[PDB]
Amino acid sequence: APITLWTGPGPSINGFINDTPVIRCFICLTRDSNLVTVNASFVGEGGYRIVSPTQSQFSLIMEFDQFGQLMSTGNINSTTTWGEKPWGNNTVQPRPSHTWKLCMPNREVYSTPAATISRCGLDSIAVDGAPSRSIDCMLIINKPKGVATYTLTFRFLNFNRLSGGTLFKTDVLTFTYVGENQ
Amino acid sequence: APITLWTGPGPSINGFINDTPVIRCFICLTRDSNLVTVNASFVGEGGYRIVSPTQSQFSLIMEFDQFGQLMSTGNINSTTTWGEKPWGNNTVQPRPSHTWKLCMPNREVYSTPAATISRCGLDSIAVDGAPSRSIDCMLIINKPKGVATYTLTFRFLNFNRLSGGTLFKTDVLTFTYVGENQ
Amino acid sequence: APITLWTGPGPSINGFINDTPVIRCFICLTRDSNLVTVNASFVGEGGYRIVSPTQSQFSLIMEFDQFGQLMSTGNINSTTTWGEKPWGNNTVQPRPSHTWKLCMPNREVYSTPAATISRCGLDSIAVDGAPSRSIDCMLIINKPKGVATYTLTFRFLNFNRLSGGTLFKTDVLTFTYVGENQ
Amino acid sequence: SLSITTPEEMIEKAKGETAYLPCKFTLSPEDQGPLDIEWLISPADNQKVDQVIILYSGDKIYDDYYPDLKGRVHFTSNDLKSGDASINVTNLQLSDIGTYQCKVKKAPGVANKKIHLVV
Amino acid sequence: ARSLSITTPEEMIEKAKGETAYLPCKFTLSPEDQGPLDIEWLISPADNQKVDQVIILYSGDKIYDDYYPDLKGRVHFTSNDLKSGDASINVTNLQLSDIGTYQCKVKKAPGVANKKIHLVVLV
Amino acid sequence: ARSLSITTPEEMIEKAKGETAYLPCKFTLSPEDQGPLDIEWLISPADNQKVDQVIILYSGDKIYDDYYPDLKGRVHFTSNDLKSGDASINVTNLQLSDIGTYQCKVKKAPGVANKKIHLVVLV
Repeated sequence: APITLWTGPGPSINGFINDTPVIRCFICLTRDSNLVTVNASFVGEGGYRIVSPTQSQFSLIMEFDQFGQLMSTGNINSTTTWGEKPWGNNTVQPRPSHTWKLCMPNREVYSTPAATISRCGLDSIAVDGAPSRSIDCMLIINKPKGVATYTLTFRFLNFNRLSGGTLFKTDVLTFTYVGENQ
Repeated sequence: APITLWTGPGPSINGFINDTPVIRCFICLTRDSNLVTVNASFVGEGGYRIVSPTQSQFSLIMEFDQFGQLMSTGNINSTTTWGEKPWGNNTVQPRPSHTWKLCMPNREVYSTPAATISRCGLDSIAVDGAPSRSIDCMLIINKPKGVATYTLTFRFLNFNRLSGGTLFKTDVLTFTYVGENQ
Repeated sequence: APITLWTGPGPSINGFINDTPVIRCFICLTRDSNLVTVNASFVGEGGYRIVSPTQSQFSLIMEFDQFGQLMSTGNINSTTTWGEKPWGNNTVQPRPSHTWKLCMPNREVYSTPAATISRCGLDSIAVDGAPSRSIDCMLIINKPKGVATYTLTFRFLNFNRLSGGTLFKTDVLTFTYVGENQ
Repeated sequence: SLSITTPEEMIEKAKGETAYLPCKFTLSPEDQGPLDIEWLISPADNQKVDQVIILYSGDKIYDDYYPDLKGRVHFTSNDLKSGDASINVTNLQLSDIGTYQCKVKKAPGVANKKIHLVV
Repeated sequence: ARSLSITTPEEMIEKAKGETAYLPCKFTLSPEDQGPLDIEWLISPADNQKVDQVIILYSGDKIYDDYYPDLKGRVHFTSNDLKSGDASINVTNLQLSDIGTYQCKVKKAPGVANKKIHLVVLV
Repeated sequence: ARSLSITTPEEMIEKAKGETAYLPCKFTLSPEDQGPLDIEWLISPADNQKVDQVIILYSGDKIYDDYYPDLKGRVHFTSNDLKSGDASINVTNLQLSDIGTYQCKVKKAPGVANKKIHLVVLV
C-alpha cells in the first residue's frame, strides 16, 4: 500500500539552525509502489526571511530510526508536527505504523550516500524567475549521522549565485529515491 | 484510486497567446496516492515555431473550478480535447467525475501561490543539448485568476538565454504538487 | 497494477562504451498508475572513473522489444542483471511477465522521439555541490534503433562545463514519461 | 464511433485552380468533448512536416499559420459542426504539392484523413 | 473536549499607546491529540505588506522569542504552565506600529486550531 | 543447491613477491538462478584511498580485463569453463602494490553471492 509522511499544510517553523528553529519546512514523503517522492518547500523566518549572497550554506538533517520514525536529534525533528497523511484529509497522524518504514531510503540501494543537487528558485513569482535569484538545494540520502538508521539532508548551497538580498521563499522541490522494503 | 487527466496523445494547438491558439501542449496530470505529477511538453506553431533570444515571456494558464473541471477562461481551456485517461488505452474521456478534483492542487497546501522554475531544453535532440538552447519553464500553482478555484500556469521565461533562433520544441517537463482531497 | 524493472542494488558494470562495459548504472523503471519514473545513477569505472572537461559525449542506449524485454543490442543490454523488483525485497527477477510492457514509453505518445535534458551533478557530496562540477544527462525516449520497439537513452553531455578532473559519480537522476498501455 | 468518409485520397489538380479537399465526418453519441478540428500540410518542397494550415476550435476559425497558403485556405461549410470540415485551397501553385491531413477530434472520438495533393 | 479548540477564536481589542495588551489564547486538548504541543503566534501588521510573521513560538518545551525585531523584549507568554492550555501573550509598551492581526496557532497532532485578534492602538 | 553461494566466503592468502596468487571463487547455482551469469572481481588496495575497483569482468560469456592499470596483463580467469561454477582468478608476478582486499561478486538473477580475499605480498 502507499503511505505519506508529512509536516501537514501550514507547517510549523521546524528547521533548526544553531539551536533556533528558523526555517519553515513543508516536507512530504510519499511512497507509492516502490519509489518515494520528496515534495518540499521552505520559507526562512526571522533573520532568515531575507538571505544575502554572503549567506553560508547549511544542512537541515532529518534523522529516522529503523522503523521510519523521526528522531529528536536532527535539524528537522520530532519536536514539531510530523506524521502520516490519511487519504482524504489534511491531518497529521502521529501514531506510528509499520508502514512508515516504506517512506525510508532503501538501505541496500543507499548503503553509501546518494545525492541530487537541484536548482532552487527563490521568490520566483515576484522576481519572475530571474536567473540570479536561484540557489541550489542538495538532497543527501543516508549520509550517516549519530545513531540514525536513515537520514535525509536538505543542504542549501551556492547563495553567492544571488545578485542581492532575496526572500528565502523557495520553489516547490521534488526528489526521488527507492523506498525501503517492509 | 488514481486518476489521470490529459490532452491525449497528438495534442491539438491548445495554448492561446493573445487570443490565437499557437502552442501545441501535451499535458498529463497523473494523481497517484497523494501527489499529482505534471508531465508536459510544448511545440510552438506558426509564428511561435521558432523562438529567438528576444522572444517575450508568456504564461499559459489552466483554470479549474472547485470540482477540478477545466474552465473556458484560461489560455488552455475547455474548448480543446481534455479529460480522463482510462487505464489500458489512449482515449480522452470528457465526462466529468468527482475524482477529477483529485488532480487539483491541494488548496490548503497551496493557499498562497507556489512555484517551481525548471530548465526547459529546446530542440534538445537536434541541437544535442547545447547549453545555450534552454529556456526556463515555471509552473505556478494557484496564482489567483478571476473566478477559478485552481490554476496551473506554464510560464516560459528567459528566452535571452538562447544563443539564437531555436525551434520551440520543448523537452518533456515534470513537476509535482500535493493533490487535493476528495 | 504497478511494476518495477531494475538492475538491483549494487549494480554490475553494465554500460558499454566502444564495446567495453565501463559505466556502472543503477537504473530503476517504476510504473505506477500511468507514468513511469526513471530513477538512475551512474559511476564510471576504469578509464571513465575520472572524467575531464574534454571528455567526449556518449549515449548509453537501452533497447526493448514489443513486450518490454531488454534486448541484447544496446549499450545497456540483456547480458546484465536486469528484471523485476518484487514488492518487499531487493531481488532481481528475470522471469518475464506481460506487465513488463507497462514500463515502456507509450508508443503513441512518443511516436516521435522525446527528450529531457537535466543537470547531472558529479561527486556532489564530496565537492559540496560546486556549480562547475555538474554535467548534463539527457534522457532520449524512443529514438529509433534497429528492430527495437522502445528505447531509453542516457546521453551524457557538456563535460566542458567541468572545472577540471571530476570523479564520474553522478547524482540520482529522475525522469518521467507516460507508460505503455497493456 | 467518430469517422471520416474516405480516410485516404489522391487529388490531381492544375495550377491556378482551387482544390476541394473533402473531410466529412460522422459523430458518435459518446463523442461529448469539444469539436476540435485541424488541417495539416506535409510539403514535398522542404524538410518540415505536419504544419498547421487552418484550425477550428471554440466555434471559431483560425487560419494565420502557414505563410505560403496565406489567404488561400478556408473552410467551405457554413455549418461545420454538423459534419463537414472540408477546405478549399484556391489559386493552386506548384509548391502546394504535399500530403494534407484532416484531424477531427470530439473526445473520445478521433479520426483523420490524409489527401495527397498533386499540382 | 471533542477536539483541539481555542476559546473565542476571533477578538477585536483596543488599547492605548504605551499600554500592555493581553492577547488571550486558551486551548483545550482532546484525547486523540497525541503529537507534540506546537504553538506559534504570528503578526500581520497594517504598517506593511508583510503577513503571517512569527513573533513567538513554543516547541520542544522551549520558548523562542527573537524573530520579530520590533517586538524584542515586548512579547511574552503569560502563563507559568503553558502546556496546560494557556498560550496567551502580553505585548508590552504598545506602539502604533503594533496595529495588526495577531494569530495564535495551536497544534497537537492531529489537533489544530487557530485564533485571530485584531489589535488597534490609539494615541 | 538451495540458493546461489560461494565456498569459503572469507580467506586470507599470503604469497611471495614475483609469485602468482590463486584466488578461489567457486560458486553453486540454484534452480531459480535463471538470470545471465554476471561476475566481477574488485580490488580495494592498501596503497590508496580508492575501494571496490574492478580488475576483471565476466558477462555475456566474454571476459573484460583492461580496467586496473597496475594489474595490466597480470589478472586472468583460471577456468576454461567458468559458467559451471568457477570464477577463480590468478594474479601473476605479484607486487607490493597488489596488497589489498579482493572481492568476487557472482550474480545469476535472483541469485547473488560475494566473497572477500585479503592478499598479502611478501618481499
